[PDB]
Formats: sequence, structure tokens, C-alpha cells
Amino acid sequence: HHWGYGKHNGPEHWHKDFPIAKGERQSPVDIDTHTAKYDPSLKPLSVSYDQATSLRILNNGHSFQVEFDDSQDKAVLKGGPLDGTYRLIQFHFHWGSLDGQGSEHTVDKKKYAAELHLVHWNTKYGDFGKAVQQPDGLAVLGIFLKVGSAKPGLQKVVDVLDSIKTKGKSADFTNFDPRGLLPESLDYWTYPGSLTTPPLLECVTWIVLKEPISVSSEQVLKFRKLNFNGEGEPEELMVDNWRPAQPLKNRQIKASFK
Ligand SMILES: CCc1cc2c(cc1OS(N)(=O)=O)CC[C@@H]1[C@@H]2CC[C@]2(C)[C@@H](OS(N)(=O)=O)CC[C@@H]12
Ligand SMILES: [Zn+2]
Repeated sequence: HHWGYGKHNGPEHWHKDFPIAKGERQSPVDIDTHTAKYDPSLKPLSVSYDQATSLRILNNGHSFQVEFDDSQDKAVLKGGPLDGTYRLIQFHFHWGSLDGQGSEHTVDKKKYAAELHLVHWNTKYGDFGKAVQQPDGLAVLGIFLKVGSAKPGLQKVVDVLDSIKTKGKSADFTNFDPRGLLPESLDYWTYPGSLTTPPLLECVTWIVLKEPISVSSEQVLKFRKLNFNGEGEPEELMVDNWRPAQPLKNRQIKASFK
């Protein structure tokens, strides 16, 4: 009886195995745009993905993830609210069964069709497993997806999903350029939070971009053909793998823009 997103093991159950689920800096949250305050102390944000080295794509049983070589400073996030250098380890998505839901963060209670998370760890802690034990160990760049025009830079991801339909399947996924998944503007909101799945560790500086990317209905439909189950098990479509907004508690969301 492991955690997931079903009726009997979904987000409302997670606290029993992971009591930090009810903690003081849980994610995601609703971003109330009128209350977020512009912070002119924020330094410019820096997304340096030109030397990114993608390796593999994996169906992990709750989403799919594209993994990178993080054994060197090759794809890094710096600047913004961050002190130091954070290395890209993987990206993944959360999405809905219908276009009206799927994102984890919301904006004035609006849900997007999906949300991309580019996960990075602070190089001062040496490895990802040590970084997640630190309050400033991770920086996750969140990007909303809305349904409209296709995102050309996403198509290479969508076309390999057939090959990783079920839990535990992976495929070679080299030479993928994550710059093709970014919107034009790097305007963002930032706040201190957590992993949005178990173990729910409170180790993340969240940086959520204001501008969504557009993906086509066909692209998102292919996400919804994935399976939570393993091969040869009853088919359970991988949809609605998002955690709802959590209490903001004693936090302020800051904006990089006026
Ligand atoms: C190093 C601690 C640890 C973290 C994570 C996992 C296993 C982990 O190891 S363990 N021993 O607890 O099973 C698998 C689930 C992973 C999580 C790191 C944070 C992850 C990438 C999440 O990223 S997110 N949504 O941006 O917070 C979604 C999947 C998460
Ligand atoms: Zn995520």
C-alpha cells in the first residue's frame, strides 16, 4: 500500500507515512498575484543549459522524468533568489485528466493543464541525496503548460512516451535540449517550500515562471496515455498526478517583476 494519487493512497493520505506533509513550508501553493510583492533585491536569474547532457527517460510510476548528467557543472541555475550554483538533475511533469486541471501551483486559484519541474541541486552539498536534507538544497524551476499551439521543443519527449508506457520502463534519451521547453520571459515568483511528492522534504527554493508555455491537445493527450502500473498489470492511466495547493502559513511569495 504505497503512496500515489488514487482514492486510497493520494495526497490526503500521505501524512500517515510522511508527517511533514502537514509541515510549515509545504508545496505547492496558490500564488495570489495581488499579495506577492515585487522584490527589487532579487538578482538577475541565470539559466545556463547550453552544455546540458540528457541521458535517459524513465517512467517512475507516478510521472516520467528526463535525467541529466549532473557529475559536472553543465546545466546550471543561478541568480534570482539563489546563492550559489544549482545543477540540473532531471525534469518531469504533472498533468490532469482534463485540460482544466493538472498543475500543482495555481495562480489566483487558476489551474493549468500541466506543470513542468526542472529540478536542480545546490553544488555545495555534493550530491542530490545530501542536498535534500538542507533547507536550501534544491531549486525547482516550475513552468505552467496551457493547451493551444504545439511546443516544438516538447515533441521529442512526447514521441518516446510509447516506449516507456509502464512503470519501470526507461529509454535512452540523449541530446535533448531543455532550452526548448522555456517560455520567452523569465519573470518569476519565488518562495521557500518542499518536494511535492513523498518524502515531502522542506528543501526547495521554488521559482515559478509567470509565462506559461503552450502545448497542443495532441501533445498532452500523449502524456495521458502513460500508465501508473507496471507491464502485465491492470491498466491505470497516469493522469492527475498533481498535489493540490497547501497552506501558505508563515511565508511570503516574492515577484521578480512589477
Ligand atoms: C533523496 C530522497 C528522495 C527524493 C525523491 C525520491 C526518492 C528519494 O529517496 S528515498 N530514500 O526517500 O526513496 C523519489 C521521488 C522524488 C524525490 C525528489 C523530488 C521529486 C523529484 C519530485 O520533484 S518535485 N515535484 O519538483 O518536488 C517529484 C519526484 C520526487
Ligand atoms: Zn514535480
